[PDB]
Amino acid sequence: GIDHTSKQHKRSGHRTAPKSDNVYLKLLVKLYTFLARRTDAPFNKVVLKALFLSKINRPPVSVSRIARALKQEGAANKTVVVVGTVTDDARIFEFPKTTVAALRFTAGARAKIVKAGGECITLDQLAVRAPKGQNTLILRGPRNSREAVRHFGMGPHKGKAPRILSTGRKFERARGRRRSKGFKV
Amino acid sequence: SAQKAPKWYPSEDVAALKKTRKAARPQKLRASLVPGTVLILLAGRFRGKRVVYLKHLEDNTLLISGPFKVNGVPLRRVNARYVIATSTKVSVEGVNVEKFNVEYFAKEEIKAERVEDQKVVDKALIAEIKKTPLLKQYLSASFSLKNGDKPHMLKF
Amino acid sequence: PSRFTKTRKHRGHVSAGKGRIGKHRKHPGGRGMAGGQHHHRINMDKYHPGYFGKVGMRYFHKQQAHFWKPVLNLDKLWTLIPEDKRDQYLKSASKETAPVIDTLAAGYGKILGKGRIPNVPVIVKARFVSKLAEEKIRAAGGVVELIA
Amino acid sequence: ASLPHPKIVKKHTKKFKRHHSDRYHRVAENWRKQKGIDSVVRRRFRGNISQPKIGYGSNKKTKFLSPSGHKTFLVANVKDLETLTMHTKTYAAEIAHNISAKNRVVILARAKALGIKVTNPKGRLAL
RNA sequence: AAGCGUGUUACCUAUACUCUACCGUCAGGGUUGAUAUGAUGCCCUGACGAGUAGGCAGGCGUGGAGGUCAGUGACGAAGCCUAGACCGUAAGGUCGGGUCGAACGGCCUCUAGUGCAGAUCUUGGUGGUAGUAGCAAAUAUUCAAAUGAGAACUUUGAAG
RNA sequence: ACUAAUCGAACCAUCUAGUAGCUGGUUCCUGCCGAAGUUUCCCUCAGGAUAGCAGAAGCUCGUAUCAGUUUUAUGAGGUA
RNA sequence: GACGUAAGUCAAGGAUGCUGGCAUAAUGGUUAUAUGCCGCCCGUCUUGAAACACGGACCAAGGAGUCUAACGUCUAUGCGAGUGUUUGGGUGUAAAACCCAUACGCGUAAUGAAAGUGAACGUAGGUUGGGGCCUCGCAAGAGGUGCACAAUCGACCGAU
RNA sequence: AAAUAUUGGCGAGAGACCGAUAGCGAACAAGUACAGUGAUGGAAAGAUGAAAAGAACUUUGAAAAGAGAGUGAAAAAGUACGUGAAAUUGUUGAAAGGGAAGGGCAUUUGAUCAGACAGGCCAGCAUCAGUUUUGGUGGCA
Ligand SMILES: [Mg+2]
Ligand SMILES: [Mg+2]
Ligand SMILES: [Mg+2]
Ligand SMILES: [Mg+2]
Ligand SMILES: [Mg+2]
Ligand SMILES: [Mg+2]
Ligand SMILES: [Mg+2]
Ligand SMILES: [Mg+2]
Ligand SMILES: [Mg+2]
Ligand SMILES: [Mg+2]
Ligand SMILES: [Mg+2]
Ligand SMILES: [Mg+2]
Ligand SMILES: [Mg+2]
Ligand SMILES: [Mg+2]
Ligand SMILES: [Mg+2]
Ligand SMILES: [Mg+2]
Ligand SMILES: [Mg+2]
Ligand SMILES: [Mg+2]
Ligand SMILES: [Mg+2]
Ligand SMILES: [Mg+2]
Ligand SMILES: [Mg+2]
Ligand SMILES: [Mg+2]
Ligand SMILES: [Mg+2]
Ligand SMILES: [Mg+2]
Ligand SMILES: [Mg+2]
Ligand SMILES: [Mg+2]
Ligand SMILES: [Mg+2]
Ligand SMILES: [Mg+2]
Ligand SMILES: [Mg+2]
Ligand SMILES: [Mg+2]
Ligand SMILES: [Mg+2]
Ligand SMILES: [Mg+2]
Ligand SMILES: [Mg+2]
Ligand SMILES: [Mg+2]
Ligand SMILES: [Mg+2]
Ligand SMILES: [Mg+2]
Ligand SMILES: [Mg+2]
Ligand SMILES: [Mg+2]
Ligand SMILES: [Mg+2]
Ligand SMILES: [Mg+2]
Ligand SMILES: [Mg+2]
Repeated sequence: GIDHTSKQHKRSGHRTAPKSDNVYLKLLVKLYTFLARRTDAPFNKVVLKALFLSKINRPPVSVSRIARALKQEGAANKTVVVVGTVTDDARIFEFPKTTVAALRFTAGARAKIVKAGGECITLDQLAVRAPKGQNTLILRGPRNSREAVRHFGMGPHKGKAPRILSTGRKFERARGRRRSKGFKV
Repeated sequence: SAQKAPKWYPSEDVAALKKTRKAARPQKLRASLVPGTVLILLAGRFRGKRVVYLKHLEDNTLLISGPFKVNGVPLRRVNARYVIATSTKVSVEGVNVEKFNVEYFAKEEIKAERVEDQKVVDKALIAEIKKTPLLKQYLSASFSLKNGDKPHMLKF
Repeated sequence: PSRFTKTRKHRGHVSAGKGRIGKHRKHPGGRGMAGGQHHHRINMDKYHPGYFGKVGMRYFHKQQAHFWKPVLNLDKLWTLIPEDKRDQYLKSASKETAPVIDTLAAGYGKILGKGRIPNVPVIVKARFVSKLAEEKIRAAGGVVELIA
Repeated sequence: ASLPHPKIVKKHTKKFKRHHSDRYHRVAENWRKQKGIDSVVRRRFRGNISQPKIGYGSNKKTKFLSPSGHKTFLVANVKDLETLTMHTKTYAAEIAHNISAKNRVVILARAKALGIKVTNPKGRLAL
């Protein structure tokens, strides 16, 4: 017998592969597995782990988010890398001429980047031209901005959204939510 | 198809053995096993017969001939672990023994030259036996364990 | 599909994952929303505060078509122009030829001022506007035209 | 013969019969795991039957090997048999149970000419 | 003393400890200029393995469905029987013999009225009990002949 | 008491698969992890909700804010 | 690593060498039996079951978490500030497949009981961390930039 | 009037439905047989063979029937009819049995059975490596 200090036979709790059965994503994982192992560049290990993520773990990255990151000092000429979907954003009116490598582009995002003078490439093209991720800038979309995150941590005084179907008056704006009706939160 | 197929197949390559480091070194015999010693055969056809040890052959066997005229055991090999080395010894520095080796006893009526080799070694061996009294009777008699014999305490 | 369900894995096991002590019953706590004030009160106050009681004044015979007023922010205001036509207005930010945007035909009631439109004059036909949305349209050289 | 293989250790040569399968006819010999609260077999009391577990798993170097060193591949015709043309030292063909007598004659003569071992070269013969 | 108190050794044996092998699990890694084509593959290293209620995972089996094997079969399909053989830790799979007579499988997927020892479960069938308990209220039967394969019991005669 | 072997409210059919916090049963294998009978509230005490214990999915990172342990220093306590 | 001047040898990152018998029921497997030791009847409720608790005489077949409306979390897929062809219409090899307009649902705006109002002082802020990237470095590191995310102080919108 | 409804009636076409304890209660002389005063309740029950070719004829028996013979691809299909399981039973053979029987580990005995000659089976010895056990003796503090 052994006085076990930790739980035995514990899985790491991290994805070692994508749950997706997309054959082309498996080829991207196959390419970046080799790069993460045959290079010491930390960029390849980050990209390989990002290729495993689920859909909510890779939120879309706006072209406006891409353009704001290119306003950083000394970042005006870097290859923006988005392991996920790059969406369009009409609220911006000045996009720069830069190169974006992404897993997926929307039709509007591809049009806006190309029209500005830039170029849209895939992750395998990124690997050929930047094997160690030279002059790259990984961008991640907002993960806690999901609508399900609103209801996480519900409870008194927590200030979270209740899980509700119909909103308005007569739907949870009474006893428990105001001092004139019993108590508040 | 009754059974579909193996999706890929295992290679039928016969891999070579790794280089083993087991060098063959010569056997060390017991100090009690010296040429001329009288031995008691513990098994085989000649169970319990007293024989004369002559030479240590290259297959690690013992070359013995407890004289054929004395007890009927001819020139032959015995395993060292299947004999008991007694304290009785006969002087054998007069016996032509170099002619016998592993190739002499290769199995494949009696061969004519084998009885002649026996008739030469016994003459030079029986002559030494007749010096010390009663060894001819000792070598013609078979060893046996009797009621009250404790081999763990018997000093042969 | 049925073959992927835990019911298939519970075959051979006595209680089907419901326990030997608990002994899965019909309706142990009542049916539906039973006991929301009595034995399910803690769950109600924790996760649905405001459920019990009354809130403000009633509205007999409410027609939601009265209150139809889709809001549009200024950052999406230029999306009402088709994109091929849009660029030649962004260039030459000039009066005497300014795009006329009927926000009603696009299905909007009130123009709001989230802001930062380009510096191009724009003619906005809106049923309603916020004060700040009016300030930013006039700052760009345009004007808000009230319609009905 | 076949490829050289290590000595095959079965690790449990006895069938894992179900508890009380000799007591009652209605209980089949097919293994089922006792799930009773008081079950002595489930509780692993001394003197009771051994339940199957992963410790009895065969060596992967000799798992699925027949005593002759071949893995068995079930064949139903000449085309199925000729799959094993280059794999005669790792695989022995076994003719399917529903193969007619005349077709077994053709399969055996083809397997003899290709040097393929046949596990059951005696089914449906005039002997 | 083979009892009690105390002391000294030797000895016995747990699924415990040490070493090794094998299985599985977990972790950390290696592996692409023919890896000398399985990259959820091959391989290296280390640790670990009790379990009700319960959770998850990988698989076995059944009815039907799309595809494929130009799969099996009246020269015998399916079924059933078989202290005959083989494979799998197992769910099970495969084969030989007998019986039989018309359909039935492997693989990739789809789908469910999909797996039984229990529910005083349902329906049907069969046991031990067991040639047993019993066939004992109503007073009562007997003889001969006939008929018949066969008469305690039918018919007739006689008697009671 | 009797009211067709039915009577402290007959029988038949339907509503009706009436409800049941209660009893019984709940059907293949292997692998890994692995409990609770405790908190608060309830016409609550054979029940439930809640928190706790447990599994699964993981995510962000890569040796740390750490620890059912001690030491050093400084508090607190009113039991033997 | 060891020995040897060296070649080379070795017990140094896991057994080799020599010899005999049999080549079949000899070893082995399966089965029946015998012997040594062990082994209480399962399922169930229970703190506790072999129980003098309950169900079960036997066998075959049937037999129990399903479907639907709405929904939470998670995952896969398509598209993406949009999305959803299938109410309908067109078409058809005809309940299939293929094509499509206008609406509508949800989302893109909130807040207030309501009348209403309605989201940039700033490089969409400041501070502390933060993967990755860039520059200088043999490296250790230093500096710059710092997405997601965490904490905090602000700013804006609605209510008071 | 039309677009709407339709577990009844009539006529059709279908099915990732059920396949004789299932599917309607009813695949069949089924709302039948039967039960109840009545209202009502309400089953079980499909399959020889391609064709009856449904066994002429002989023999034993009172007869049923048996034994032959014959028909048939088959009578291991004989209307007690496709196949023909289990419970339970008869015969034969084998085994064991002092107040249960059954089972686990191991082996004896009996029975039965698979494969291999271009290494298969069981062993013996020597020199080593790993893990141990039991001795003998030496030199030091
Ligand atoms: Mg369980
Ligand atoms: Mg059960
Ligand atoms: Mg239960
Ligand atoms: Mg109350
Ligand atoms: Mg086995
Ligand atoms: Mg217990
Ligand atoms: Mg004693
Ligand atoms: Mg376990
Ligand atoms: Mg079905
Ligand atoms: Mg058949
Ligand atoms: Mg037929
Ligand atoms: Mg069912
Ligand atoms: Mg049953
Ligand atoms: Mg009697
Ligand atoms: Mg009488
Ligand atoms: Mg009444
Ligand atoms: Mg019910
Ligand atoms: Mg009821
Ligand atoms: Mg555990
Ligand atoms: Mg936990
Ligand atoms: Mg006190
Ligand atoms: Mg005992
Ligand atoms: Mg109870
Ligand atoms: Mg009790
Ligand atoms: Mg019990
Ligand atoms: Mg009870
Ligand atoms: Mg009973
Ligand atoms: Mg019963
Ligand atoms: Mg069944
Ligand atoms: Mg369609
Ligand atoms: Mg709505
Ligand atoms: Mg029926
Ligand atoms: Mg009557
Ligand atoms: Mg029938
Ligand atoms: Mg037949
Ligand atoms: Mg038959
Ligand atoms: Mg027949
Ligand atoms: Mg029959
Ligand atoms: Mg039987
Ligand atoms: Mg026994
Ligand atoms: Mg035996």
